[PDB]
Amino acid sequence: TPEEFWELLSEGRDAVAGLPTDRGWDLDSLFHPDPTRSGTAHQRGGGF
Amino acid sequence: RSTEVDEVSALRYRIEWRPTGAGEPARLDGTWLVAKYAGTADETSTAAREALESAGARVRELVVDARCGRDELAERLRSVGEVAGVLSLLAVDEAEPEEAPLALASLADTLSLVQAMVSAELGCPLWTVTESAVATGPFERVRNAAHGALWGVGRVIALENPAVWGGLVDVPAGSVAELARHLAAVVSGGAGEDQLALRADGVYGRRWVRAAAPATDDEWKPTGTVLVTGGTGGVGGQIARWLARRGAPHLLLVSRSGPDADGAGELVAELEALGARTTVAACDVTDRESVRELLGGIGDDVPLSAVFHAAATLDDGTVDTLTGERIERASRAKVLGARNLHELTRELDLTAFVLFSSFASAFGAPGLGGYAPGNAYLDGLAQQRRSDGLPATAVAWGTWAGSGMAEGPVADRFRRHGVIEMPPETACRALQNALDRAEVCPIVIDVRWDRFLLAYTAQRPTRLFDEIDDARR
Repeated sequence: TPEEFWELLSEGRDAVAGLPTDRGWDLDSLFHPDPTRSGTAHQRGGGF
Repeated sequence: RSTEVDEVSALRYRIEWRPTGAGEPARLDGTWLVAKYAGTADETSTAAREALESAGARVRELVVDARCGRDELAERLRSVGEVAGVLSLLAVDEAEPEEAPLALASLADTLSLVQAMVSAELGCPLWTVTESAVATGPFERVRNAAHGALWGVGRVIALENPAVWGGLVDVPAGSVAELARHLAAVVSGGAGEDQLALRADGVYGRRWVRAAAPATDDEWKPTGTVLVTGGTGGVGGQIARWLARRGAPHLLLVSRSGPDADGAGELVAELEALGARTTVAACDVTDRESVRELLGGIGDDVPLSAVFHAAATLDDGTVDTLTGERIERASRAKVLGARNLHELTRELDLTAFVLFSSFASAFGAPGLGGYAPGNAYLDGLAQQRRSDGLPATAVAWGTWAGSGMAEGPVADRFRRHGVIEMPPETACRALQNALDRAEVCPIVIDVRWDRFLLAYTAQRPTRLFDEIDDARR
């Protein structure tokens, strides 16, 4: 609700935790620490 | 485009976390206890006492000396009264011990408390709290690996005395306000969840999933030598023939004493007939100087990749008083060997630590309690090594048809229900697929769930095997 949005803005808090584990993602081969391999993301986090 | 991977895809499983709800936290009644150590000095204890007193509970504080004893703690416990909850805050501010990776006071001290408490037959469900040792995903820094050992034995404890050992939590270090959010819900939870993975958002109870195999057109070449723990004794032996089928030029599988007791003339001659210029570690891996000399004694020639953690040593430990020192003595080969390889291979060129382990680490094994801490330490090491190169690996390799210490009473006990023996060539094929994909949790085992659920349930309910379609019916 917008009230919670304003409360978060006033208190100065971020809403970034990690990745979702419900939508059946592989989550595992998504980042081979070499950037240029196929199927390798770069974000170890986000807001979902 | 393929139809013969069935058996390879049959023995493919994985561990992961899934967000769940909560029970019905109404009111805790009793004389709840807390005991970290003699040091105490933790504001988390104050927050826990505040929450427990808010939830109608009498809070009492106890102090314990590092390896204080085995029975005096029971003597003071029996003089207090009846309790139904203990907060073991002893895992705070002690991330990883010194040079000895298993000489942690928390582990052995907790075993002493549980032994004294069953001796006193008090009946309270133990509730332990650890720091960040379990990762909700591969995108996290596992702060240390020793704490995971607490989990490895812990599940087995749940089988030994189901009336106690309520469960564990995660509660990442710093910003302890999470322990002031629910706390009472977790301990006083009617859902019976025990593998709690508390984090910044809700709860993340542990679950077991199938590992579907998306086969890809890639290739891993074992050029030169390969790192596999165990050398030629047992598990390594057949493994040594696998690369013989592959045709690797060299090998340096690490063994306890090499030609002294491993390999022998028949295997040596057969391997040299198949593939020449192959070696096995003749020196003990526990000594750092021995590993340095072995690495300096090589002819350089060829690097490798895909570090492996199959198995190194088998040293009993079914059920006993279970002191902490004997576990370290048993694991002193394998854990310090892995530590030495990790220390000495950082500056070389490889990919990552593609771990293997025994199947006893996955879930609670009543007869292999002492085997779990080494596998848990290996898992923590692999998760830490993920930081550079290639992702981690959590293989939980089972039992061989032709070898393995767990072939007597162990295989007799779980061969009548669930698990059976497994051929070696299937293991080679599954391992080739695993290295082709390089997953982080390739549990490799075959089990018959129809009797396995009945055997595992017995008297303790569990919400673990709820993601297997066959387990539902």
